Amino acid sequence: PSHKSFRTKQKLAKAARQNRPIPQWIRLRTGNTVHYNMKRRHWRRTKLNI
Amino acid sequence: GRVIRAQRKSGGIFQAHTRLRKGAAQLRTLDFAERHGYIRGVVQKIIHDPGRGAPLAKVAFRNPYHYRTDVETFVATEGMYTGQFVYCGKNAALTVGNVLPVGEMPEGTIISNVEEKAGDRGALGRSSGNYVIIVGHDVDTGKTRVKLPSGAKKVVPSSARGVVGIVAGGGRIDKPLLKAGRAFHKYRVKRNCWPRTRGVAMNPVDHPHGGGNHQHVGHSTTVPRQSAPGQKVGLIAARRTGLLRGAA
Amino acid sequence: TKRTKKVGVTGKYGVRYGASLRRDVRKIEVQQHSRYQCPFCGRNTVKRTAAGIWCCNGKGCKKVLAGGAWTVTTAAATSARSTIRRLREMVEV
Amino acid sequence: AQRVTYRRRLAYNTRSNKTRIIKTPGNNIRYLHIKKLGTIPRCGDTGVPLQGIPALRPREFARLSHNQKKVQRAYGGCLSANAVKDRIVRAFLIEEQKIVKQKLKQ
Amino acid sequence: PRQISDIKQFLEIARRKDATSARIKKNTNKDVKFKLRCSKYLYTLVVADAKKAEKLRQSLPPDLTVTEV
Amino acid sequence: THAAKRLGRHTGYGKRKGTAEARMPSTVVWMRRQRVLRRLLRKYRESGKIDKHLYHTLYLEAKGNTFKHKRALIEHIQRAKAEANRTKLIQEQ
RNA sequence: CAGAUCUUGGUGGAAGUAGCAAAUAUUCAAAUGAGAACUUUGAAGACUGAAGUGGGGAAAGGUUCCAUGUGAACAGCAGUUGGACAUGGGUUAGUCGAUCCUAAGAGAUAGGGAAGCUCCGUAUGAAAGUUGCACGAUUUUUCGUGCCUCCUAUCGAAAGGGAAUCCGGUUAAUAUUCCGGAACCAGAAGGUGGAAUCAACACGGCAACGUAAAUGAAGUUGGAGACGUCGGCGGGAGCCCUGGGAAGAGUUCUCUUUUCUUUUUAACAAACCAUUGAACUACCCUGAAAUCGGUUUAUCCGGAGCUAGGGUAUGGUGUUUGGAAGAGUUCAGCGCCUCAUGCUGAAUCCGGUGCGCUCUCGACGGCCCUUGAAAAUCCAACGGAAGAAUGGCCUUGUUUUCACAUCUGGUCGUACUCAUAACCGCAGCAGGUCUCCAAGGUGAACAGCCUCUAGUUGAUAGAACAAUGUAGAUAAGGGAAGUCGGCAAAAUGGAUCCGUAACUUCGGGAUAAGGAUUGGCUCUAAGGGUUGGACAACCAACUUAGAACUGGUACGGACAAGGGGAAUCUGACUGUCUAAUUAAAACAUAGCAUUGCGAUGGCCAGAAAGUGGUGUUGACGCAAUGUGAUU
Ligand SMILES: [Zn+2]
Repeated sequence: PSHKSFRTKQKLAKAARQNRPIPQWIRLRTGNTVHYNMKRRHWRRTKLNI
Repeated sequence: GRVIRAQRKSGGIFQAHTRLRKGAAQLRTLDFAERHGYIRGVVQKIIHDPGRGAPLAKVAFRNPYHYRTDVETFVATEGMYTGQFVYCGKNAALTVGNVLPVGEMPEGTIISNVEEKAGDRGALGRSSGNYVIIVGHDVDTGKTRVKLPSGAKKVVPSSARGVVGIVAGGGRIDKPLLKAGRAFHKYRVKRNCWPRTRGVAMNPVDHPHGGGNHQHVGHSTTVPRQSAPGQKVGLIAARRTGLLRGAA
Repeated sequence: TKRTKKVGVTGKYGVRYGASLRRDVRKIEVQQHSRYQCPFCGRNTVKRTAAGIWCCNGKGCKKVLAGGAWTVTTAAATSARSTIRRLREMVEV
Repeated sequence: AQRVTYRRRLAYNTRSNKTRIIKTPGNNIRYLHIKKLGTIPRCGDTGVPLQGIPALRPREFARLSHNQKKVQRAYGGCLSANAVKDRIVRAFLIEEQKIVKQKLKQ
Repeated sequence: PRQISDIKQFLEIARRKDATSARIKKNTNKDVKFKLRCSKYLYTLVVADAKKAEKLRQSLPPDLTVTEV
Repeated sequence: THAAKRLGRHTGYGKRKGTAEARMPSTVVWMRRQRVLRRLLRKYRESGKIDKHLYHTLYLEAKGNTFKHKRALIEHIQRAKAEANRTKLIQEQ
């Protein structure tokens, strides 16, 4: 609400960083089948729950 | 069944509302000055205590042992005016507003804020318009018989203190409340006991009087004295019941 | 104009609460909202505040009196004052 | 006409959210948050406000000079002139009464 | 901002060490404002006479930095 | 339209939606009338046309709604002054 | 395995079917593009109509904010577009909050219970200790002791209390934070300087009291913080309205010296402050008042000292200035690839008004068996601890509660939505979610209706009006004959003037019932404010009443907006409940009555407790019941 604690802001920063597209080279690694990921979170679909 | 409202009144929600109250109305600590002579204080404030029908008197006293002024919270007697002098002790004059030992007062005197025991700092006759009458004295094993507002006779040690006069506030119960709002405002600053729902208007799970196709108690409302909580409702240990026309 | 045959101050209550209750309240409020004389200043300026406190204004005698619910002095208190005065005189003499 | 908004994140009309309309040198009508009004010190014996002392918040009195917070008199800035005079007369008369009481005792 | 009306007081406050810069402002009503930038306050003197303004400028400390806006 | 209303147009019974009190309070009208009457009474008293006693009587009468307007008050003052002068000249002999 | 309304998964007929219809509404042209009903631009027509579809916030969300690209999936139609996808960027504080304090409360510690998880308990039955002086010390200074005295854990509010910032400009996205200018607060140390001292720590006023300073340790006291609600009155700021001048724009068959936009002065600082607007508001001096006087819209004041005269204080959202025109705004020219966007010109002026709106202040009045927080912190007083110049002249102690000057002010939040798409409801759901500002006209009005600023034109579209529907209307004659039942609809409705019954608790009923009028135009009369030699030249105001004339015999012309009356049953009334079938005669209520209890107590609680509530209480009280106004 624009009035957030330091812990809340750090958690939001962590959530934002864990939302980026996956680089393709890691998926192309031999023996690595990361490929597509359903871990992607949208602000309007799945809430963080603090 | 279910726990009744009487059992639920053990605290919590049903605690007294004491935010706006100005302090306890204890007389004073029985010290050497009050035990051997008197001490003169000056009343400086007369204030209204919410939840109490009688005004309270803020009275300033000089500390005998320290350079300091002590303020008390006397229960104001009728005729008390700010700036007057009150005297507390054995040798105090028999004047309205003065605090004297009960045993040092003449028989038949009218007092207020009387102590049940020495040093109790006021127990009897504290409500507005109420007072205690000194019935008699008994020097041998010094005890004073007094008459309480309820009409009972109580024996107290002949060293308990009392305030000469009648508690201020007059007869407050002589005016009809006339409105549920007036009753609501009266009890709001006292506690959560209003309004009250009748037991016969309840269900059997709620009250012993609840249930039935008609609103009726079903059994006698006079219950024995040694009733368990939850069934001690109605008229507890009623010696008599009904309208009485003439008795002592 | 008279504006009221008998209700007087209780005209604010309309027709509710009953005639006897309105009459009793009318007497009480007439006593309650009355200017009284300061026993130390001699001016008819004593007014009630919060059911037992009576104060009079002016440059002097700003005393606050502990009185009755709606009268400065009650009959019972006056009788008690006379009784205490009598007892004090007997003890002194 | 121009309509204004609160300049702070307090969105309620509380006693600490007093605002005044100002016209800036840009033809802009906007709010200006202001503090509560000060209070003149009151007499300790009668409760009347004390003459010659400004009305300020409690912390604002620390920045004033000494003579602006008092009156050049005994009990100045704590009691009114009438209260001081009454105390002086009452003190002198009662001390005289004590002296005559002792002399009459002797 | 503070306003001065005494020529000698303005000269003294100009000769004071904290006085750093002076500004000359000419208005359409034939008035000249001398504004001294001190550490805490900006001091303004208003002069209505150009004859007096010229002598004030001459008597001002030449070591002081004075600019015209 | 405002000019026409100032001249006295569009002010009929069919153009009024609020009550007379709502359109113009009688309390405000009485306040203005009392202030006008008291101002005139003070002006006359400080000018010397009337004395303190006549001023006090007229002040109480104005508070009692004796005079409908300034003209009525002036006529009442003129009659009172004429009678007072008549008594003063009669008592000379 | 064929079943178990079997389990998991996949897939059918229904079926290209139901449907994608609330919230007035879109149209033309151009650009882009392969593709345009949905993108952008322009024009037109509209809506929200200031209690908004506007501008901001609290909670909640967390990057949705901005720029550049994309149109695989979502945007139940589409898409060149998006709160979608991808890549980067974006939140700058001594002054805004948190942080500090305390409220309801939470909760350690001592101690006591409990097998124990843990419970009670917060100066409690605790050896519960931080503040104040110099005893010693080279010498002009916080450490070792000397006897102290009711100190005390902490957490708990982004709406309570509180030290301090404004203006203009700037970005694609940040502004009381950045830039420019101009200020303020707190803390730390300590260069002047006048005052006074050849001896003590200033003067003035008959007073209220005033000043550029004008020594002050403990201890104590007082004040501020610090407080309800309603009603009227007066003042100020902003807005609204209005008369001129100036600049620009609109209309111009005709008329309109016309219509529309701008004409601005922040924090802070100084001097006045009843003048120019507003107390006799408080207090003081002279004087002593009945033939009592003064005085408010409102009835209060005076031998406890009126009226009157003269003073003192309270002092800004008031006045004159600085800030500050150098800013901003409007208009008009020159460079013309113009570059760091440069340069040259003007105006920004003089007046008025108010039962007007919002906010605020001042003096008042009413109400309470309701009297409407605490603490941190700051100030003042009583009191006198302590101090050392003297060769009549250099030299030091106070004055840094005078003025000026130096340094420092850490950490966390700051983007954006705040909702018919950024929160919750499975969703871009007609639901729900606290609050700030509120223009003009009509009108009593924050009603309804139209309009200005601002915003939007977003709710899949096209064609045609079949039955039956949903919503809105009308209808000759009859007028409830319909139906269980006047269900529904109609009818009445604003304002002014007449008139108003039974009954009644005398207060009501009552807007009872029942009648008349209402437009426009031209006038008349009355009700108020400074004013030149009892007169009186204008300016600036809204009402009320009446008359004539006139038209569709019409006029609260849209909107807005009581149907009324006669009886019975029941509940006295206001109020409350079965969220999502029952709002009632049910519950509650004041009133009335009964019962218990004087503290070693009544009632309630707890496993126990050196345990809790009533109880900051004391029979005019607490607790437990029944009935339900008044008579
Ligand atoms: Zn008195």
